Amino acid sequence: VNLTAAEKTQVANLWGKVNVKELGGEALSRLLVVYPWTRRFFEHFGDLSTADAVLHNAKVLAHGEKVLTSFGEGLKHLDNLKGTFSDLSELHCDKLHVDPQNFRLLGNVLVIVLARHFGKEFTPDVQAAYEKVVAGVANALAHKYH
Amino acid sequence: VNLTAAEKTQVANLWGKVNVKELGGEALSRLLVVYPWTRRFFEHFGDLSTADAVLHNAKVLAHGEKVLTSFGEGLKHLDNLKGTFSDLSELHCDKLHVDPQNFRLLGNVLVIVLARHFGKEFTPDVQAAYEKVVAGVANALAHKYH
Amino acid sequence: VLSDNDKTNVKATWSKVGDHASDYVAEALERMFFSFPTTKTYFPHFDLSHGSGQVKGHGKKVGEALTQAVGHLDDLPSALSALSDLHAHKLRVDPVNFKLLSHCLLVTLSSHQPTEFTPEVHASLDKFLSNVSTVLTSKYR
Amino acid sequence: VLSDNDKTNVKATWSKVGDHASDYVAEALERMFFSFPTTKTYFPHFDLSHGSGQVKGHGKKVGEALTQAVGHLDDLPSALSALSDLHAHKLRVDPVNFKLLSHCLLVTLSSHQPTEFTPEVHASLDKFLSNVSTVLTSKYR
Ligand code: HEM
Ligand code: HEM
Ligand code: HEM
Ligand code: HEM
Repeated sequence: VNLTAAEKTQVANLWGKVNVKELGGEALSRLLVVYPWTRRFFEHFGDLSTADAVLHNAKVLAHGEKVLTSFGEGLKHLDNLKGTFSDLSELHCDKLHVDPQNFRLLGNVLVIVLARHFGKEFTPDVQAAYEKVVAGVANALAHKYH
Repeated sequence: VNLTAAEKTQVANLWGKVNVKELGGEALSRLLVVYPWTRRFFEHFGDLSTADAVLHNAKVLAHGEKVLTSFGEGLKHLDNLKGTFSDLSELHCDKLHVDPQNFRLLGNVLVIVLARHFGKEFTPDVQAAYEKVVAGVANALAHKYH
Repeated sequence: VLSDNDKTNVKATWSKVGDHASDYVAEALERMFFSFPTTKTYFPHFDLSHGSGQVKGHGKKVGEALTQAVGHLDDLPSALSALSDLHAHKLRVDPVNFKLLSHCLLVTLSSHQPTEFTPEVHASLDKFLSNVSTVLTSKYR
Repeated sequence: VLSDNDKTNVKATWSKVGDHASDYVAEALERMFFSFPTTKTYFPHFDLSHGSGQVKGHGKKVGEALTQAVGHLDDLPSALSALSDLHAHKLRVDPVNFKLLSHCLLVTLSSHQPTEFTPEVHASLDKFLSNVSTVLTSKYR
C-alpha cells in the first residue's frame, strides 16, 4: 500500500466514524447475498438458504463485526499489513481454503457499505484511498498462498 | 513461492530443456490469440488483426523470447522474485498500465506451452511446481501496483 | 437473461435514479479513473480532471446506453450490438475494466440513494451490470 | 452460443480425444487437486491420491457431461440444467474453481495431443469450457 499523507488522514478520519457492529454485519451479510457461493464457508452458522435468512442470521451479523474490527487493525498498521494479517492468512488459506479472489469481493462490498453510510462524504478521493487499503488487506490475507 | 526441494529440481531440470526462442514466441502468440484484448498493448508491432496475423508476426515472436528469458531469470532467483522483477514491474505497471490479471493469463499459457512440448514428462507433480512459479512471477510483476 | 425478480429490482432502481442517470454515471467514471488509474489509458484524448466536459458528456452517453439496456433486458445482444463491436473489437477493452466500472456504478448509487440500495437491490444491479458487461465483451466469446 | 468456427474446432478436437475422454478428465481432476489444493476441499469424501477409483469414476462422469455438451452446443442451459443446480445451488462451487479445472483440462489435452492443440484449437476449447462454466454457475446469475 502506498497512500499519500492526505489519503492516510482521509482513511483515519472516516474510520473514526465507523460503527463496526452495524457496518460489519452489513458487509458480511451483503457478501453472502451478492456472491452466494460464499455461504459454503458459513454453513455451520445456521440458516443461509435465502437472502432473507442470511440478513437475519445473528451469527453472520456478529461475525461481520469481527471482520471489520480486523480491518481496523490493518488501518493501524498500513506499513506492515503482512505481519498484521499473518495469523489470519494462515487461518483462511491453510485451514479454511478460501479462494483469495473472495477477499477482493469482500473489500468491494466494504467500500460499497462505506459509501452507503457516508454519502457525499465518501468522495471519489476518499474512495480511491480505501481502494488502496482494501487491496492491501486482500493481498496481505492471501500471503500464505504465496 | 514455496517449493519443496523435489519441486526446485523438477523446475530446474525441465527449464534446462526449454528452447526459449520457439516456446517464447509460442507463448506470447497464444496469449494474443486466446485473450484478444491483450493485442491492445502490442498494436505498434504491426498487423494483429487476425490470429493468423498474430502467429506470423515476427516482432511478437521475437518479443516472446525476451519474456521467457525473463521467466528464466525468475527461476534463478526464486527466493527474491520481487527484486528480480522490480524494474519490469515498474515498466508494466507504471509505464504500460497492464492490468495484473493478464500476468496470470500469460502464466496459464506458459504452463500449457510447457505441457505441449514436454508431454508425459510434464506430470501433475511437475505442473504443480510450475504453477507455484508462474503465480510467484505474476505476483512479483504486480508488486508496483501494491 | 435476468430473472423476473432481478428485472423488477433493476427497473425500480433505474426509475429512482431518473434524470440523475447522466450525473451519476459521470461520477462513476470519475470514481473509476481516480481509484483505478490503469483505466485512464483508454481516455488519453480526454481531460480527466474533475468537472471535465468530456467526462460529463461521456457519462451522459453511457447512462443512455444503460437506460436502453434496462428497457431491453430480453434482447441485450441486439440492443447493444454496436457497442459490443466498439468495445471488444475496436477498443480492445480488458474485461477486468468492466468489473471496475460496474463496481464504481454501485458505489455511486449506494452513496446517492442509500435507503434504496438494499442488499437485494445490490445483488440485482450487480447481476444487471455483469450481464451488460458480458454482452459488451461477447466478441472475446 | 459458440461461433460456427469454434463449434467445428471443439467437435473435431473431442472426436480426436475419442475414447480417451474419461482418462483425460480424470487426469485433469488430478492435475487440479495437485496444483490447486484449495479445490480438494470439495471432495473430502474421496481418496484423492493417484490411482483413486473415486477420481477415475468421477472423471468418467465429468467426461460424459462434456461429451453431452459438445453434442448440445445450441442448448447448453437445458442440457446441463441438473448439473447447474448441483454445482451452484447444492454444492456452492466458487466460480474461480471452474477456471482452474478448465485450465487443467487444457493442460491435459495439450500434453496428450500436442500436434492437434494449435493456438486456434486452444482458443476454441477455452471458449467452450468458459461457456460450460457459465452455464454451471448460472444460478449466481
Ligand atoms: C478479506 C477480508 C477478511 C477479513 C479481514 C477476515 C477476517 C476474519 C476474522 C477476523 C476471523 C475470526 C478469526 C478468529 O476467530 O481467529 C475470520 C474467520 C473466518 N473468515 Fe474471514 N475474513 C476475510 C475474508 C473472508 C472471506 C472472503 C471468507 C469466505 C468467503 C471468510 C471466511 C471466514 C470463516 C469461515 C471464518 C471462521 C468462521 C467461524 O468462526 O467458524 N473470510 N475472518
Ligand atoms: C507476466 C509475465 C510477463 C513477463 C515475465 C514479461 C516480461 C517482459 C519483458 C522482459 C519485456 C521487455 C523489457 C524491456 O525491454 O525493458 C516486456 C515488455 C513488454 N511487456 Fe511484458 N511481460 C509479462 C507480461 C506481459 C503482459 C501480460 C503484457 C500485456 C498483456 C505485457 C506487455 C508488454 C509490453 C507492451 C512490453 C513492451 C513492448 C515494446 O517493446 O514495445 N507483458 N515484458
Ligand atoms: C457498463 C459498461 C459500459 C457501457 C454501457 C459503455 C458504453 C459506452 C458508450 C455508450 C460509448 C459511446 C459510443 C459512441 O459514441 O458511439 C462508449 C465509448 C467508449 N467506451 Fe464505454 N461503456 C462501458 C464500459 C467501458 C469500459 C469499462 C471502458 C474502459 C475502461 C470503456 C471505454 C470506452 C471508450 C475508450 C470509449 C470511446 C470514447 C470516446 O472516444 O468518446 N467503456 N462506451
Ligand atoms: C467443466 C466443469 C464441470 C463439469 C462438466 C462437471 C460435471 C460434473 C458431473 C457430471 C458430476 C456428477 C453428477 C451426478 O452424479 O449427478 C459432478 C459432480 C460434482 N462436481 Fe463437478 N463439474 C465441473 C466442475 C466442477 C468443479 C470446478 C468443482 C469443484 C472444484 C466440482 C465439484 C463437484 C463435486 C464436489 C461433485 C459431487 C461429487 C460426488 O460426490 O461424487 N465440479 N460434476
